[PDB]
Amino acid sequence: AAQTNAPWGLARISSTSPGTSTYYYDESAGQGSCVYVIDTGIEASHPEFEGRAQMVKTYYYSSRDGNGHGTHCAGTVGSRTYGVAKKTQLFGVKVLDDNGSGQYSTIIAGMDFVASDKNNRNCPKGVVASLSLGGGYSSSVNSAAARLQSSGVMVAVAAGNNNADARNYSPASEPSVCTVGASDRYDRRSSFSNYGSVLDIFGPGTSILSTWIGGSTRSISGTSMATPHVAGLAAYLMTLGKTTAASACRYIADTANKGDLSNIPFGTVNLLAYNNYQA
Repeated sequence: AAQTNAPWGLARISSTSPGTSTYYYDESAGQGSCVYVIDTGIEASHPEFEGRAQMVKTYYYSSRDGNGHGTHCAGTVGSRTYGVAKKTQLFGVKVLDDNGSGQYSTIIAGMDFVASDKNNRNCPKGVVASLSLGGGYSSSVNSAAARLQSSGVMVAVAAGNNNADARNYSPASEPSVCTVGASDRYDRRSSFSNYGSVLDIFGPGTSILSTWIGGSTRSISGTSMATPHVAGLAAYLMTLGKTTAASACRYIADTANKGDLSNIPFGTVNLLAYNNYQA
């Protein structure tokens, strides 16, 4: 299939070269997969989700995304226009309050919830979690991400926006999950993107257009924006039978665009998420 005039990140993840505007993807589109967006929530009513999004858990007085961040990332995972995996099921897990912050304990609880909640859901193609959040290093936060991954969920987390080594951040520094750096539309590492050996993969992260609350749209930058690209790509590749939850991160790394990014410090992978789609 082809989405013309797609946001630059969707185009990028289906192209070997920057600057294109068409998103090429297999029509299966992640149908049969599920992606938990662990974030400020999801405005499930946004038309762009075509009813494929729902709130499943909140850690605050409301399930409403009163911030936008989580609606934005769900949109990049799976909205009709802004989404990588345009037929996936989205489940919202509100671990961040409307100011976008959440205690470590709450984020850990949210991941343990997904590990269990997926057994109540129909996801024949597999289960992804997209974690656009982070804080300082935390062994317990890391372990939570590792459990979620162990439980059979492809976990993707943001490297963090500190222009620093991601080893000092969690869950970015958990080895067993897919830690995602940000690139911009000129195939430069995003100026804010963390880096380091713990990074597994880069995705579009700078000026990413997606859904916003109020049924609106906006463009935001952050590794938190690159993360849902990789999660949607995993859900897409899982639906296509090309990889599994346990292997999707490595599979995406293996099949990535290699060496195309600039300002990747030595010791950090130079790999850009790519769907290798062929009409």
